[PDB]
Amino acid sequence: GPVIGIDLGTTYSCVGVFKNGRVEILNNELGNRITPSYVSFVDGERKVGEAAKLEATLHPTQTVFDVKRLIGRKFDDQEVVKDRSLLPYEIVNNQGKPNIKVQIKDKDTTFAPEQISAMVLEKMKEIAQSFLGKPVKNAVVTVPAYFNDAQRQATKDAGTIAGLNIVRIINEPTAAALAYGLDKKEETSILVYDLGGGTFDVSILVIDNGVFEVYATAGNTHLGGEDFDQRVMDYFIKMFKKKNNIDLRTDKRAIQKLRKEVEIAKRNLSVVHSTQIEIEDIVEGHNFSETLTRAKFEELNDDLFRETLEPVKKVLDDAKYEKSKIDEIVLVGGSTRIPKIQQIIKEFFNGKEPNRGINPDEAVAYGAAIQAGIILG
Ligand SMILES: C/C(=C\CNc1ncnc2c1ncn2[C@@H]1O[C@H](CO)[C@@H](O)[C@H]1O)CO
Repeated sequence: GPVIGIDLGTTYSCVGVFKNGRVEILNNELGNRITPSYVSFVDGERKVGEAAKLEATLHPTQTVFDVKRLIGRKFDDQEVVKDRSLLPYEIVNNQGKPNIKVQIKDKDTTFAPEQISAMVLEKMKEIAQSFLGKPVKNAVVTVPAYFNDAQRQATKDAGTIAGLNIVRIINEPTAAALAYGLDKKEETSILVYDLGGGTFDVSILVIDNGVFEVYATAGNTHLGGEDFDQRVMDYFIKMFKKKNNIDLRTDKRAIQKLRKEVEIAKRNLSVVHSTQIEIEDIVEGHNFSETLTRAKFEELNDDLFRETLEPVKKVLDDAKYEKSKIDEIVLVGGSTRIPKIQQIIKEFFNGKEPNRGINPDEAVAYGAAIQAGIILG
């Protein structure tokens, strides 16, 4: 039958299909090409995607997300210890492995990470089925280049639970390289700079006569666009307290409304120099009305932007490469749309321009759908 392509991201997923020589990245039921990797277990209903993410504000212990950080790992791994301290839903030790515990109609219910990832995959599968008007039983699914066999197998198991045979796992840098059509002839060294909503990954990908190999990987598992929004949140929470004697952190609903407008303002500031952040009655009887400039957006985040170069230096050192050896730079993730990020990368590479796309959050799924096409011939 069909083989679809799915980017199973830390913060979001994305599904493409390959049909009539075209890749189509598909809209979810809300009209969006990326779906938050969230599942909520509230009041006897299970929700997946944006409807689940919206439950996080009032039901933080029931709203599961970032399960990609746990999948195929051990409970005592230092990364999983840090993630348990950050994540609001209960994580329990099941015979050495992290499991997620929530309540369904008050009953304690414990899921493997792959069971929660399966729910995300099932939703992506259903989008493909509605679009193709036929069942889908097969997929290409992406993983991070640094995933080990246990992490890849757990991802395959998520597919099996979702009724998907994962015919091939490909790494996220290879998927991006396919999407951008990087010339497969001869030898090319590529720096894949992938700055998403929650995670930063850098890879040196070598393409040699059609063979893809990731020579080195490095990153920052807690650096992404959400952190840039939080720097802005922190600044306007201080300001609103100074002006109004209201600490917005005292009202969870106010924080949720602020985060949504700050994310919009941040995106506007990739295009314009100044934008208004407006929320009527952010609490009852008090409007939020602020201007944010690109300059202040950059000042609030400059240290985090510059931090992204530390993994770039590490992979060049791991690969024993000089900057000159990189032939092209491919940007992945919505956060690479920030002008200052591009300028910092361009400048580090002693002036060389980074290659980039137009829909960098869809490039991985697009390449997974190409891989699906390559496998069908
Ligand atoms: C219109 C245009 C640029 C404006 N867009 C963006 N500017 C900055 N960050 C962005 C943008 N798009 C997605 N992200 C983040 O990417 C992460 C992964 O979803 C999330 O943190 C998003 O906030 C120029 O084409």
